[PDB]
This record gives sequence, structure tokens and C-alpha cells, in this order.
Amino acid sequence: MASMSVSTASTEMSVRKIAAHMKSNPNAKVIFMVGAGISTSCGIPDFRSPGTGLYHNLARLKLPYPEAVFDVDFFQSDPLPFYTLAKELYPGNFRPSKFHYLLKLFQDKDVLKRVYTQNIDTLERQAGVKDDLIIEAHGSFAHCHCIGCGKVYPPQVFKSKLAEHPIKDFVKCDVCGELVKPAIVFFGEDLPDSFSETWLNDSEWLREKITTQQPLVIVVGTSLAVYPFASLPEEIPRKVKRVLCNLETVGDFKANKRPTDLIVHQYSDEFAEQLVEELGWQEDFEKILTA
Amino acid sequence: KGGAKRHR
Ligand SMILES: Nc1ncnc2c1ncn2[C@@H]1O[C@H](COP(=O)(O)OP(=O)(O)OC[C@H]2O[C@@H](O)[C@H](O)[C@@H]2O)[C@@H](O)[C@H]1O
Ligand SMILES: [Cl-]
Ligand SMILES: [Zn+2]
Repeated sequence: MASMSVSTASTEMSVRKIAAHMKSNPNAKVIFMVGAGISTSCGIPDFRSPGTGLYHNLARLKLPYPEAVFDVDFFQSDPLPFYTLAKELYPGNFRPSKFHYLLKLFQDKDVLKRVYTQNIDTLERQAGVKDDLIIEAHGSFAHCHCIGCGKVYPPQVFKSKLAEHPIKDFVKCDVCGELVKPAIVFFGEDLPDSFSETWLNDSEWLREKITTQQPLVIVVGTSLAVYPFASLPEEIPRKVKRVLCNLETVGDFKANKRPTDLIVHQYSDEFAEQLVEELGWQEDFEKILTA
Repeated sequence: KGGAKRHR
């Protein structure tokens, strides 16, 4: 988990402000919005990166372009690339990062309102974050469903096929015969109802806090290039302080910056280390990491 | 509700 700063520039002062805000608003909570950047330190291979075995396996299987692996039409025409990706990225193959544990720490301190994640690694949940506080915007491998009729299936049959050599005779629905796949949201598919429903509730929650425990929304490791998830930042109340911890300034933080926006160019794990330091929760955090 | 998963 060892981390280092992205550059010679120190982000400790910027992180100090966050800790200061939380110290001034002790009964406040934080909403996190996270992306693939928070799992990079976990060693998860990026399917879009030529340096990975996953990318080359997909290329050899004749996948047209990386994101076609998450395309419904392509999947129906050829499920092998996706099965191949699922074998390598199946939840449980990796371990949570220091940042994932930070979410658990905030939960323990009761300062976590919600974590909206567009990742499908389920690492927030694996790290101990409670189901009620997690919004897996793009689904997960916890359930499987028929892409045709929607019949639900336990995730085990699909997972069992990933261990066969070679992978063939893909899982089909016992009702309509169409392909069954993990409950992951593919491009072109709608997100689970809980996404919009919970954001509707947390949006009112945010606004009501403004008029008095001022909240904080921290966006971490996401390029904000996938909608509707990417619409969340701009929908945050102007009177609610936004924080962006990302190697680059992206999305609404770039297009329409706000006076109170706090941008922190830092690795998520280093950010976690620094924030825990400024909050003085090193002891409790150390316990979690060693647990 | 936002629509289907997509870019842009
Ligand atoms: N250790 C890190 N700490 C902070 N930010 C990081 C880190 N590593 C990467 N980042 C930043 O996190 C962002 C990650 O962007 P993406 O890789 O595009 O991922 P994400 O936005 O979450 O998108 C997922 C994408 O993966 C596919 O599921 C789907 O194709 C989709 O386009 C980038 O803006 C990058 O600068
Ligand atoms: Cl509350
Ligand atoms: Zn079916």
C-alpha cells in the first residue's frame, strides 16, 4: 500500500483545509463519488492499456476496441471476450487499497453519508463499507440476470464457467434461452433504479444541510466521462463545497469551476494517508490496515 | 433519470 506524492509539490496544505472543514462541522458527513483511479494501486489491469495481458488477450480474441467488451450487441454476437475479462477481473481476485479502507474508517467515525462508485470491482464492499452506504452505479458480479427476460440467477453458475478450459457453451437462460451475464451495467443499458433514487434523496439531504454540519462532497479518481454518473458533480448544490482528488482536473471541475471548489492533484492512496494524518485518526486507521 | 450508460 506504500505510496508517494505525485510530484514535488506538497498537497498537505490543501488536504489540511478538508480536515479543517470536518473539524469545524463535527456532526457533518461526506459523500464520495469515485472511479477507477482508486483501484489502480490494487493492481487491477486496465483493459484499455496495451501493457496488460488482458488487453492483448481481448485483442487476440478479435475484440474491435476495448469498450466493446461492455457492449450488449457485441456480447450477444460474441460473449467470449467478456467472459475472458470476467475471469481476470472477478471480484475477490484483488484486495482493497488504503483509500478503500479510508471509506471504512469514515464509516466507523460515522462521517460517511454515501459512496457512489462507478467501479465494478466491489472493493468498497470488500473493504467493509456497509450495503446501505454504497451505490454501485454500474452494478456488480453479486447477481446474474438474463439479458432477455430478466430472470435472476445466482452468480455461481457464471463464475464456475470461468474456470473451464477452454471457456465455451456460455450460460443461457432456462426460460427464454438468451445469454445470462453478471449484473454489470453495459454501455447502452440503464443504471439500477437505486442510483437515481438515492441521489434524489441525498440531493435533498445536501440542500437541507446548507440551511443548517455543512456537508462535503469528495470526487476521487474518476475522469467523469461516463454518463449519467458524470452528471452528479454539476448537480451538487453550489453552496456545498466540492473537492476533487484526481491526477487531472476533469469534468465540471474543469468546465465550470466554482469559487469554493478545492482541487487536489494527488494519488488517492497518498491523499488518504495525508487526510488521515490531518484528522488525527492514524491510530484507528492503522488498526484497520493491520486488521 | 439520466438515460443509458454512455460517453458525453
Ligand atoms: N491513483 C490515482 N489517484 C487519483 N486519480 C487517479 C489515479 N489513477 C488514475 N487517476 C485518475 O482517475 C481517472 C480514471 O479514469 P478512467 O480510467 O477513465 O476511469 P473511470 O472514469 O472511472 O472510468 C471507467 C471507464 O472504465 C470502463 O469501465 C468504462 O469504459 C469507462 O469508460 C483519470 O481521470 C485519472 O487521471
Ligand atoms: Cl445525518
Ligand atoms: Zn430469459
